[PDB]
Amino acid sequence: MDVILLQRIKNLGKLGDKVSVKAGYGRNFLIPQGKAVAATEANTAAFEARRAELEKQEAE
Amino acid sequence: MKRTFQPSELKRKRVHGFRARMATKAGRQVLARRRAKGRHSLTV
Amino acid sequence: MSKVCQVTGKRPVVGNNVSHANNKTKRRFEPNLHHHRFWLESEKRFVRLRLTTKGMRIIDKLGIEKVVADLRAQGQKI
RNA sequence: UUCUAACUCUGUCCCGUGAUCCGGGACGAGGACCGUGUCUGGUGGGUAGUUUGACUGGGGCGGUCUCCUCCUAAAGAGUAA
RNA sequence: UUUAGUUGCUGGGUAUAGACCCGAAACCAGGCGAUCUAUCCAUGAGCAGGUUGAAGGUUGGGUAACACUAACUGGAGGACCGAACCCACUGUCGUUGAAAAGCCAGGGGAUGACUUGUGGAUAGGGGUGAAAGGCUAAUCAAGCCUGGUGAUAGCUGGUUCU
RNA sequence: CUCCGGGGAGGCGGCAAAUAUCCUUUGAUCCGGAGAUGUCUGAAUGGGGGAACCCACCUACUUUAAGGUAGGUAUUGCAACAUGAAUACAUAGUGUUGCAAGGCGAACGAGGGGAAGUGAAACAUCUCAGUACCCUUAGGAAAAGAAAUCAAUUGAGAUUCC
Ligand SMILES: NCCC[C@H](N)CC(=O)N[C@@H]1[C@H](O)[C@@H](OC(N)=O)[C@@H](CO)O[C@H]1NC1=N[C@@H]2C(=O)NC[C@@H](O)[C@H]2N1
Repeated sequence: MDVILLQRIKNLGKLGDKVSVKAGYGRNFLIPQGKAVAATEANTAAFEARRAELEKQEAE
Repeated sequence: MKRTFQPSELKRKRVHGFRARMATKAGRQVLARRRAKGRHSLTV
Repeated sequence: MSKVCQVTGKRPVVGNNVSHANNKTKRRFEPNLHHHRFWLESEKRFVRLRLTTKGMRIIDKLGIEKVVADLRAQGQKI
């Protein structure tokens, strides 16, 4: 699954990066815990247009 | 000597009775066949 | 209450076993069905569905909310 | 080697609830194994459909089953055991 | 290089259909049966009368104490004899029977792995079986009924006026 | 039984005659149309049950004794409303109201499963045949239907049936 993060991950990257992730990792861990979301065009546009600064504000 | 038929009305009604036939699909088919043939008495 | 996929509608179908001498016997092919729990944010809860791996591929491509809305519009208790 | 988040529990507690089913929640023990779908090798009288020749001084056992030469074959040809 | 066809009607033959008529033992699908019988489950009932005398117990003998022993009690047992009841070893009779499995005279068990009433459970390549391929409604090396079905038969029989 | 229309001398259904009481020109019997009444079982629907039976509850009116009249009381699906856990918002659950469905019946339609006897002069591929049979579910018909179709002179022009 292609996902963009909502927070920092030790090996994947951090804070909005688009990386290729095995379907199980995204489906069972990342999405239901809120650490990332799938890289649909609508999701990317919504994340980039308004909430990029909102997410960057929350350091911890 | 003892023969095959030892009558008991309660057992007769519970095995071959109207409600016993109504309880299953095959019994309802039996009743439908007997109605189509025109039997004067449907069940025991 | 059946081996039916909730997302795609797949179900067992019939076919033949064919031997090397060409003897034919009846069989069926079954779907790759199983249960899975999906987190649903809009309602803050886990929804458990009986579906196939193709159902998961569809869910991965389209999103869980769209699929759940489609099932509800089709008339299922999700 | 380790972990937990998929998944398992014919383990404990709580609610539906007046309930040793079931569902939801909280724990605990396991855990990417077990198990299931498709494909594939092995085993498989458990079960199923069938086959298992003819001649013959009755049948079975024995012998024979196609081709060449002589006799039986009665001075043309053909002629059985 | 062969130089009269064609379309109707009638008749002989052939082919596909049940194909001149009657006749299997079978195979398959869906239903009906444990009121007989096999095993099991729940709840009730039955077993005249008479014998034998196990364990245990008490008392007295006997021992340094045991041990051992006698008498009296006691009432065990897939114990004994024998009616009801449940069976079925021998013989006569019966064999178009009184009876589609019996009568008569004898025979076995008879407090137990016993007999029995009522109501339930198991259904056909299945059930049940202290096991005989036994029993599963007078039917069992695969029940009965209805459908496929007018199964097929190189076989047997029959086939009508001059 | 009532009304409306027709009709004009007999009538009181049949086995099934007799008899009696009778009805009818103030229009009967009879024929056609529209209404009233319509016990119990049966999808049976208040609960149960061995069909034609047993036992109930709640309202309104009525009775003074131990009752009577009428109405209501099934399940599932949908909608509105109310109520409401573990758990704080909620959801699950629970109830009331309103609406709808269930069952039966010839053949024909569509869909889900699907044999064997037989023929091959044996038999396994094949045939029988998607036939028999089982299941679900419509309509007066159903299904199909307006080319990502055929054709091969660059032509035809949805589906169905002969
Ligand atoms: N129309 C029906 C035709 C019947 C066949 N002709 C019978 C036959 O020849 N069977 C043989 C036989 O069983 C055995 O070999 C031997 N000879 O004993 C095995 C060993 O592989 O090979 C079989 N052959 C095949 N298996 C394949 C398959 O099933 N599909 C594809 C193609 O590969 C097929 N051909």
